[PDB]
Amino acid sequence: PCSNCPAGTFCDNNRNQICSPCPPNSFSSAGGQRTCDICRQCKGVFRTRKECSSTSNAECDCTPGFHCLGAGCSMCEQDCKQGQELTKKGCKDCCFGTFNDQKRGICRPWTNCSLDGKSVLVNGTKERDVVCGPSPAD
Amino acid sequence: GMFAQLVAQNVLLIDGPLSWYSDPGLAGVSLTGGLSYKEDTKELVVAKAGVYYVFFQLELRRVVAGEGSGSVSLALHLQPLAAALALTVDLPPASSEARNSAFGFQGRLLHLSAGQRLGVHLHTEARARHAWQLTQGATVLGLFRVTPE
Ligand SMILES: *[C@@H]1O[C@H](CO)[C@@H](O)[C@H](O)[C@H]1NC(C)=O
Repeated sequence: PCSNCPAGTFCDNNRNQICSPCPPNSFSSAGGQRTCDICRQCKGVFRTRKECSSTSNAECDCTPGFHCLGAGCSMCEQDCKQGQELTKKGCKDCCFGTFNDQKRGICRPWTNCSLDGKSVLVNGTKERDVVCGPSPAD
Repeated sequence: GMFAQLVAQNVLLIDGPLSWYSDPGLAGVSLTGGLSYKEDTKELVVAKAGVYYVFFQLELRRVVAGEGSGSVSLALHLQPLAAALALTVDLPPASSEARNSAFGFQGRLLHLSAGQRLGVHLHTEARARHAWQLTQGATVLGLFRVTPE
């Protein structure tokens, strides 16, 4: 019986089974729910993307300078530093043979001096890139 | 009958009393006759005196990967009468293993007066007070009667 009322409403088993609007902060997204579920609050590192509505639950982004990590944005990881690439659930430290210098930069392979006819003056690392140059010709 | 359950309204970690959702029709809250929640001082009132079983729930999640540690303490203070209920949850530090969750449960029989006001104060001592928040809907102060009537 209490089933016929749509999303955004519930039926209380007090107040004789009737359908009523949801409490000020709450949502019901489906069917004959006996209760309006609590809206997610986005605070701290979280910023509210979609505000709380009776039909749809709220969604949380993170603070500028951060990024979401996890399924429903369960965590917030600080934007990774040089020599780091976001691994989609975790931030690896670059990769062996590659480099990234940037806040948000993606780790990219080193410059190849063999194709330019020169040789490595300074070998590369995670943070910096190979700088080529002539060999010890003197 | 006589019983109640309230879901904590608060999310972040800040010292001082906790707000609660008293409205039936919310997910996990139940409020029956003889018990009202005062939205001014954030303390629910038990009209009829007796012996009650009061249980405590605290669940915390790590919202920032790599930061946070310390302890988060919860205490249930009796207004008209120092700590009737004590639950101290520890937050693990960031390690190779991932522990993002911390939980605790406390309960015991309490004798409540007529018009006794009950409230929960949150006091947390942590390294980074951020990076750890209360899980929404998982923090609950329950009550149900024992003494017959
Ligand atoms: C640069 O470092 C890599 C990583 O160990 C190494 O394999 C490579 O031989 C180095 N370059 C040269 C010219 O030795």
